[PDB]
Amino acid sequence: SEAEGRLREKLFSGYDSSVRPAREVGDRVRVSVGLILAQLISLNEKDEEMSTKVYLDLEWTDYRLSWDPAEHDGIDSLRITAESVWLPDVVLLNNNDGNFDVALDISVVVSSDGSVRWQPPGIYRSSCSIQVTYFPFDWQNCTMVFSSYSYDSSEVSLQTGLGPDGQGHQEIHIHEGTFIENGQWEIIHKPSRLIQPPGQRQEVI
Amino acid sequence: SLKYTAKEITLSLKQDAKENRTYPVEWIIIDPEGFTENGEWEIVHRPARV
Amino acid sequence: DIVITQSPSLLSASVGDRVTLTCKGSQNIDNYLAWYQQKLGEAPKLLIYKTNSLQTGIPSRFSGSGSGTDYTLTISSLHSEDLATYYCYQYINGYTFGTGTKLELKRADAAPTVSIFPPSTEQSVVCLMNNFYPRDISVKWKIDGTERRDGVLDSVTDQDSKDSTYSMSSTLSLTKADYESHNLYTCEVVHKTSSSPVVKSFNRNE
Amino acid sequence: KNEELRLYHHLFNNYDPGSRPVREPEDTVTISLKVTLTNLISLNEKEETLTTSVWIGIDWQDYRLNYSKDDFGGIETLRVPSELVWLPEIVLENNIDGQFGVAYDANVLVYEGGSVTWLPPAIYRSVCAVEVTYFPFDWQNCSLIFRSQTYNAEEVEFTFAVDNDGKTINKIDIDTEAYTENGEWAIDFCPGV
Amino acid sequence: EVQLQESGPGLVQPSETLSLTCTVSGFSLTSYSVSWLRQPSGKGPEWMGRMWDDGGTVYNSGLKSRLSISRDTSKNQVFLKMNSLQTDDTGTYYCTRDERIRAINWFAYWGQGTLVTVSSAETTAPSVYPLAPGMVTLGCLVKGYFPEPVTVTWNGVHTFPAVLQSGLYTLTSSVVTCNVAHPGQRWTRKLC
Amino acid sequence: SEHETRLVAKLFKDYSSVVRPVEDHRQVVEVTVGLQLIQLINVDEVNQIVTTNVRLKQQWVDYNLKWNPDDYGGVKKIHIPSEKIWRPDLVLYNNADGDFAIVKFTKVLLQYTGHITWTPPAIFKSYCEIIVTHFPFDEQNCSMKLGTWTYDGSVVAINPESDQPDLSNFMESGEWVIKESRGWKHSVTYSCCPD
Amino acid sequence: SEHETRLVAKLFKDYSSVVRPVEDHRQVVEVTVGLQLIQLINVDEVNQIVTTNVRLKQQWVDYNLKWNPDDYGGVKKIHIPSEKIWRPDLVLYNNADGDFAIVKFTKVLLQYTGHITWTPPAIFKSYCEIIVTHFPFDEQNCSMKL
Amino acid sequence: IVCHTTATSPISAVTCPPGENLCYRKMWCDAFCSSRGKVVELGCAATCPSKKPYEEVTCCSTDKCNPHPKQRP
Ligand SMILES: *[C@@H]1O[C@H](CO)[C@@H](O[C@@H]2O[C@H](CO)[C@@H](O[C@@H]3O[C@H](CO[C@H]4O[C@H](CO[C@H]5O[C@H](CO)[C@@H](O)[C@H](O)[C@@H]5O)[C@@H](O)[C@H](O[C@H]5O[C@H](CO)[C@@H](O)[C@H](O)[C@@H]5O)[C@@H]4O)[C@@H](O)[C@H](O[C@H]4O[C@H](CO)[C@@H](O)[C@H](O)[C@@H]4O)[C@@H]3O)[C@H](O)[C@H]2NC(C)=O)[C@H](O)[C@H]1NC(C)=O
Ligand SMILES: *[C@@H]1O[C@H](CO)[C@@H](O[C@@H]2O[C@H](CO)[C@@H](O[C@@H]3O[C@H](CO)[C@@H](O)[C@H](O)[C@@H]3O)[C@H](O)[C@H]2NC(C)=O)[C@H](O)[C@H]1NC(C)=O
Ligand SMILES: *[C@@H]1O[C@H](CO)[C@@H](O[C@@H]2O[C@H](CO)[C@@H](O)[C@H](O)[C@H]2NC(C)=O)[C@H](O)[C@H]1NC(C)=O
Repeated sequence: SEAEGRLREKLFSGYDSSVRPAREVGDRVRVSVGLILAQLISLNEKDEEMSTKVYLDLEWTDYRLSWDPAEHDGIDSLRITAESVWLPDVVLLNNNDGNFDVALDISVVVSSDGSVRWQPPGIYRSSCSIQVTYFPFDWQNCTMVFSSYSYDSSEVSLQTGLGPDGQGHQEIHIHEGTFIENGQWEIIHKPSRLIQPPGQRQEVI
Repeated sequence: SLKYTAKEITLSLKQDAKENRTYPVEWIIIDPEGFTENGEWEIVHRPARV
Repeated sequence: DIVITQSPSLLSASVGDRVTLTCKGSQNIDNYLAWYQQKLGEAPKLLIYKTNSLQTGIPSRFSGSGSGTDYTLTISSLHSEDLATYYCYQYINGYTFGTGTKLELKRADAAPTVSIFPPSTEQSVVCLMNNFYPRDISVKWKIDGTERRDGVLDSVTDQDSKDSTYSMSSTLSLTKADYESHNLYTCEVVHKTSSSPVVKSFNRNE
Repeated sequence: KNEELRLYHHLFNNYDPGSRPVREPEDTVTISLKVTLTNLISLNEKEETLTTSVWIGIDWQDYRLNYSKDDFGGIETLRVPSELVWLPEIVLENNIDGQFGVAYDANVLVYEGGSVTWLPPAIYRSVCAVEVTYFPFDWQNCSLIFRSQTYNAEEVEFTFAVDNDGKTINKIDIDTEAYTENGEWAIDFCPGV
Repeated sequence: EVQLQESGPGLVQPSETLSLTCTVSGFSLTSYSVSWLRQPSGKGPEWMGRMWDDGGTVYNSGLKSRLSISRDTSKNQVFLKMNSLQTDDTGTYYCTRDERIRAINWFAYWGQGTLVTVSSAETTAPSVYPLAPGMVTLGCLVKGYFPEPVTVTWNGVHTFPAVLQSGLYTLTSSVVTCNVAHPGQRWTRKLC
Repeated sequence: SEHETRLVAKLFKDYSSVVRPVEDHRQVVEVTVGLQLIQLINVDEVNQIVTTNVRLKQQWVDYNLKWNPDDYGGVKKIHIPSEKIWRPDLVLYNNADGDFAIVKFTKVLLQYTGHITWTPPAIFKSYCEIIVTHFPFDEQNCSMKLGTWTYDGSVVAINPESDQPDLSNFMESGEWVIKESRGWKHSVTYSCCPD
Repeated sequence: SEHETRLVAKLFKDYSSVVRPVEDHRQVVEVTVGLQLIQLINVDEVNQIVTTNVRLKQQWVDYNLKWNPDDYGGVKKIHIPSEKIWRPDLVLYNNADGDFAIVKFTKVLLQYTGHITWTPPAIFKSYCEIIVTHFPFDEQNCSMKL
Repeated sequence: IVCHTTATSPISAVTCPPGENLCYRKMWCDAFCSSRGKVVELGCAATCPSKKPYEEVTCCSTDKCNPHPKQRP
């Protein structure tokens, strides 16, 4: 695949993965955050900890990673190992075990317009305050708080990922015929909300 | 594969051959001699599907 | 950005004198201040950077010191060739330059050879003073007993390469036809060697 | 300019951490070893594991790292990442969990005259067989065995550190003013050999 | 060895484009940044922009919309292209070689600088008139000429800088007949 | 981000993370340290271990990491991998069985003045004496001793950011109430060395 | 010290860890393997897993790592990181849930003859066919296949 | 009386507050006695300070009788 190699060498000539892709010095990188729940592994009331297996769904644009497909043999998209592009440092803020990053850095998909999409898998153990009062007939309200650890709201702007129709489907996506159904817990509501700041950073919960 | 999708990689079951005829290996391979059977579970079926 | 103020605007000194030049910012400059020398009509040359580091090939006669908000350039023994304009500038928060301090050769004072010239029939009226020292001087004029005139302007000479004296000239909107605006006029100038103003005047006839 | 940068370049521009600080191959590197016990975390009799937090004081001479403070503006010590200098590779031989090495790669201190000092902290889960014959009124003779993983007795040689009073500290050292006894075990003796 | 020659059009029409060129000798543009300075008429110098060794550029934020900087490493030339010129842009423009430690840059060597002036006035020869008398001395006055330089001679001579009256130059001289020459001759004499 | 790429390239082209970021070796690096307590994970009375989710804000000035904002389009701050810069080696002196030092090398906020702000996360398993005589009505005074492991006070100076830990982000514990907290700086001297 | 640095530089300047350390590819690398048992850590009867601490001594000759001792001041042996040299990829075939191969890459001892001795430590969780009939007077014949 | 104190950095001689006269020096070992020697504490008190079982305390009324071990009185 010679033309793909030549395009890939062109894109990363002088590319710095530690630098966010603001074009002007004041520009903000808008990052859409979505979540796909693969398996609710467990909820532990003694440790006030919920374990989930999820796929993140992060999408942004990097102007440095754009090209004309007609000049590069019609290559309309490129798959690139995530360690070699700039990635937003979106982490689980309310994790309980001290693990912030995703479980596996899979390759990102880069569109010819510079749109980057990343869907890394994750094993997460978010803390969750247990409503003990009605146990074991209780219902629980557990939050996963995703935000950029370092970048301010003036550098990275988080947004809830839209639905396939482009509607504001602010929900945890569940593959209805693929989700591994938990035997003890029934999922009732699964919304998401962008939280505005009161060093200010946004959160997607 | 998470790094490559069905457009990039095509998964298929291993083909073997016997009597010059090929066949797909549609089952989990187990050693009939060296597989130490588990203490509590007997494997009744072991299919494979793409 | 850091505003840079530089003083004294003019320094008069003789060959072999120790002299010091001062530069002061509006903010902390963290010793990131530099000095360069420019003679008239030629490329400037950098003397000092980082407030202490002497530029290669510059003689150790030049020295720099200072910290924080205030900085100084000091010359151990002013040579004849060092008479030039000096500029400080800082380079950590934008680039901003001082107004520049001109270094001039010391001399004895000299009175201005003040004279006046009414507008000839070919014309404008002009007033002048010659070979005065120091260059700092004041001058004034009046016509028909009324001070100043429309279009007043002035033009002063560079320093004399030999005499180190200075000269000046001034003019007003008084053409040969416009000369009828007054019956007579006068001009005068003052300097260190003439406390009373030296003056010259013309009547209705030159 | 920072004199530490000149000193670092003077020492390490021509250096090989892979080889011992010996002029001839038959020379032994003398190691001064001292172990300071901060707390005895637990002794688990079911697993026969003793968990302790110790600091390993290791001193040796490296002639290649020799310098004089008078030539470098009076620098008496330099801090260097331990990965840059040669190390004797001291490990706990009788660990049970497979963690032979120290828990934190602290910087080495390179003193003038070529003396190198290293003081990494470590958490060690050493094996300790339990004498159950008089439980619960028993005492246990746990042991910590330190050796170089790489070099034999003719390449690296251990000696005990010498106290400031001039006495060899042939024992585990304890900060009596800051150590706190464990909630289940008290320490009676801690000789070293 | 290290030297820089500034060059370009000394006179430019308003709203035209200035096209100064800096020529480099004694060093390679690929290893030293080059920067442009201007000193307006009656002002302290200001920084305009930099041509980096890596071939990028940076500009004064107040002039970002107006300036363009480019180079030819083959020619050892650096170019400054500027549009929307106005009378405030009149001054001396210097190109300088920079020097750096880490990320901090400062100007190290200057070019001789090119005097750039802009006006709508066309060139004209000076009118002249004698300084009528109010040691013995005589003088000549001149006005209505553009641009400088201008030559004056007599038959201790003192001359004065060209002064703008209304966007057009004027001159006086002192030392009998003065002889005058202007690049784009004349005589004037003193009498009783 | 051509300006920021050029800036990052030119800052670190010949940066040394071994030597201290002082202008003169006789100067002392001054580090402002501030503990933030995010969550009290556990208290173990048997092993005498307290597990806490914390943030260590560390601030110091690096002399070599200054730049002029006008040279780089007005970039006044950048985020850089903290593995590249020199960092203070804060160690939890009374660690029981956790990690002694910081192991989560999050990005550093660097400013054009050279001011570095670093807030890596950590889980501290501090060791403290547990007093059980009043159990279950007991109270426990447990502590976290932080200091530079290999640098001494003549070489690197640490100062508390505020006299109390930042509890503004503290998740409410379902088992313990923090009645009070404080941070004290201590400066011991040993008989070898008054300097 | 300078002699040993020069030696290490000369050896690995153009060394390759991918090819087998033989003069000719039709030769067979003779590896001598010796298991040293340090401790029987655990026997898990319900899972049939035996945990042991062992040293897996391995010895072989690297044809390319010869040197002449008189060229380097009589240096007859050196210690080098095992990650740089070719190594036999011994795997515990009957591993239950431990590491299959060696993961503690200690340094090897390299002699001037090219003889390499490597004794990495490992914890082997070998699967064992536990026989429980005579419990607790049972004898267990647990084995490790390398 | 004037006694050395370790309250200030570096150690300096300070006149005792009114009500206290005796100089004292207390030294005891800690984990860093391997190379750094015993801890040193200097100050002034109205009476010879109390001593822990592992801490040696010295008390003297003379002037400059409590210097640092590496400095002469
Ligand atoms: C739970 O447990 C923890 C520990 O496990 C415990 O924490 C202790 O809390 C108590 C109070 O609650 C603390 O006591 C206070 O300590 C203060 C800190 O003093 C130290 O630091 C001083 C440094 O500041 C000065 O010095 C430097 C250079 O010296 C200079 O640059 C600064 O500008 C500044 O001037 C230092 O002076 C002081 O030195 C004293 O002590 C040492 C002995 O270590 C001795 O050598 C010196 O000569 C000198 O006496 C020391 O290093 C301290 O300021 C504070 O002072 C109060 O009391 C004194 C009377 O002694 C008054 O004069 C003063 O006005 C104050 O009222 C007081 O001593 C203690 O340090 C904590 N210790 C630890 C280890 O954390 C908690 O309390 C427990 N919880 C509960 C609820 O009990
Ligand atoms: C705690 O354990 C250590 C090691 O397990 C004990 O030290 C060891 O004690 C044995 C006693 O048989 C010593 O073996 C014999 O020593 C003598 C003296 O040299 C020798 O002549 C014999 O041939 C034999 O080796 C062994 O050397 C010794 N080891 C060490 C390292 O000291 C220790 O005694 C135990 N503690 C108590 C209080 O018993
Ligand atoms: C280590 O370096 C020091 C410093 O050079 C050596 O000590 C002496 O230093 C002076 C410098 O004034 C030299 O003139 C001497 O030749 C040095 N040697 C001696 C023996 O005095 C020191 O020798 C070096 N070696 C060791 C092992 O410390």
